[PDB]
Amino acid sequence: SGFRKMAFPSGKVEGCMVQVTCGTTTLNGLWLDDVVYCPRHVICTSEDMLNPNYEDLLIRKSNHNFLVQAGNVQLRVIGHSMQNCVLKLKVDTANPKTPKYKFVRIQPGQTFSVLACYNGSPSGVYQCAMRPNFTIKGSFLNGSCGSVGFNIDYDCVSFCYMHHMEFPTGVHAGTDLEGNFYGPFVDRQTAQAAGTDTTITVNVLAWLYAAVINGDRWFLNRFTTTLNDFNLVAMKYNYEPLTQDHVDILGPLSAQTGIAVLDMCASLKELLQNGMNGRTILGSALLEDEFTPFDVVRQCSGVTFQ
Amino acid sequence: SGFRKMAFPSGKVEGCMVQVTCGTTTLNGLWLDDVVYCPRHVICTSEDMLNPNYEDLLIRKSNHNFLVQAGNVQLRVIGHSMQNCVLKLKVDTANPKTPKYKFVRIQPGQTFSVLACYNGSPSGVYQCAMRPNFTIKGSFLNGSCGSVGFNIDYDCVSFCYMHHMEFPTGVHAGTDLEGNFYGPFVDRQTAQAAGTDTTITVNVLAWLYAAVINGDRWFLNRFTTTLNDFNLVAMKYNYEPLTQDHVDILGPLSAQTGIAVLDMCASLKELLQNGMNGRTILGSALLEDEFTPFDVVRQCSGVTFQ
Ligand SMILES: *C(=N)[C@H](C[C@@H]1CCNC1=O)NC(=O)[C@@H]1[C@@H]2[C@H](CN1C(=O)[C@@H](NC(=O)C(F)(F)F)C(C)(C)C)C2(C)C
Ligand SMILES: *C(=N)[C@H](C[C@@H]1CCNC1=O)NC(=O)[C@@H]1[C@@H]2[C@H](CN1C(=O)[C@@H](NC(=O)C(F)(F)F)C(C)(C)C)C2(C)C
Repeated sequence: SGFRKMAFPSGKVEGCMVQVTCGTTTLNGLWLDDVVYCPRHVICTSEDMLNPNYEDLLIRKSNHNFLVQAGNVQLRVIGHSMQNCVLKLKVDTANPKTPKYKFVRIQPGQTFSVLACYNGSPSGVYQCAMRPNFTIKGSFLNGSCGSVGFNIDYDCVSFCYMHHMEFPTGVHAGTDLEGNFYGPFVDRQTAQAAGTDTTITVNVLAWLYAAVINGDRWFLNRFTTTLNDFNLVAMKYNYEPLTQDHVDILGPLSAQTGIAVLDMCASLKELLQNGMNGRTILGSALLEDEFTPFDVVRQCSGVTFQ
Repeated sequence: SGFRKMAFPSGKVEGCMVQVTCGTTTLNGLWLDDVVYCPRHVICTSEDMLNPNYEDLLIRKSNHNFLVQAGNVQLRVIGHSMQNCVLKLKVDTANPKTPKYKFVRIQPGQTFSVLACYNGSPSGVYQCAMRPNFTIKGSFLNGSCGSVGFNIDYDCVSFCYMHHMEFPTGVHAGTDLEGNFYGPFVDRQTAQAAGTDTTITVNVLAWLYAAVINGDRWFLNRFTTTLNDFNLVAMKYNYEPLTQDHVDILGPLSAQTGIAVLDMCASLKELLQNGMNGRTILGSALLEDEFTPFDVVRQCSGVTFQ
């Protein structure tokens, strides 16, 4: 028992990080087979990033202008192209440590692990959620761009995020591995509007199930509710609507604990209307929404990866 | 910016995990050079663990009774010995992925990353603190024993923890890599007394500095205090005494932010006496004590590892 914020093991991704330098700008790249993927603003000077024309800047670059280093070994760049907001550098050497992998675009509310890197070297690993407003609350410093987010399925690494930028309130934004931004953002140093964020209801419910599995059961009440009535109450507290798809995804946790999803919704409704009365759930004094139903299952049932 | 619970990258440790089976009991082992380290209760049946005589049980085992698997490859055991609560299995093959490493015994209040494993395979990574009562609040299921805790310094893995047992309130206990337990515990399935836990004061202060570095500054007051006067107040709230050694360790964060350690102590004192008035610090509604001063520095300054 016990329940912690848990990341995927990072080793398979560690084997793919390199550093990419163009002129005087250095950031991280992801080396898979004979291609290195990295954020396109590696080609910018500081002045360029206030209003860059990326197509124009790349025109004046040739292959040899990109210094790619995998450890102390330089990887010769033999081609390059730009795909939305990422650059793809073809190199003369395939990465022998390339894992089985896919590029996926995750949905809001879904979680992933981030391997935060500087100069091509890993610094740490943490877990994040894609917020409903398509930001993430990460931890990133200068030089972190090209750090990736991922999930693991047995032996397959699903890469879902590459880091590009920080809005001055500690809110982070980036792209999938095809270079398309999550959310209505662009890779330019200028002020930009994000949507109001909301609470990921299905994840809160998953975490309440984790609490029950771990013996923290005080908030369970004797009532049920309808899905409509719960959603009306949750709207007022800036919670996302709970859909039948969400109810179906919660089925394994409901079956394991013997608590109907709508009964847990009745317990959450009381918590929203009355507060926690100074109490904690799984050590937290707030309702936690960055654990998915699968996160709870893989932690509480010990799923491993090859 | 941003501040998250961050683990060390786990790849170097992933390369060292194997599974160890003796009879019908299977758990994890740590394979370094030509030695596999694992908890000694791998030699027990379920009945044995209620009151085991480990020396007696090991007498009747020979090398061939230990099945060690590194992936799908069996490692031939060619010798064995027991060191306190860990077994050491000599194998005929040195692990080619052995990193630079040390075995260290950490002090209470110090943190480490745990790579939770089942059947020799990694499931996830999370960060833990050695509590003042020598327990940890981990997340561990059946088969997790032999999972290790560690810190990383550039390229050197400092192994500090191997997991052995859970007390029925989700409290975990284990040994250093010489098999000596942290705390007054033994590897027997019987009820055992742990000390009252306390709050790690120097870590709370480190986390308040992390808050200031990230722009969360509302709790800073205009007062200072003496070390004596602060410790008198913190005693009442079950906080560990703050020592001059602690004050010295906080120096880098104090210098970076320009807030004297005793001035931060004055701010913490007000928080203890008055509460947070419904407010959060770095997203938390409680004071957090599982970040060390070094944890804050390595996250907020982007220290990497080879
Ligand atoms: C990549 N190495 C960095 C990661 C940043 C650095 C500080 N925290 C992070 O996450 N990415 C950048 O520096 C990008 C990059 C130009 C400027 N930038 C920003 O993140 C800036 N933010 C924005 O411009 C805003 F607000 F629109 F998001 C900055 C003010 C420097 C934090 C480009 C090409 C967007
Ligand atoms: C190693 N694979 C497991 C890890 C346990 C399993 C559940 N959560 C964990 O952390 N270690 C054990 O099963 C050890 C082992 C016998 C029994 N045991 C326990 O952890 C038990 N706890 C205690 O006996 C207590 F309370 F004293 F800590 C159990 C009740 C099964 C949780 C031995 C040899 C101690």
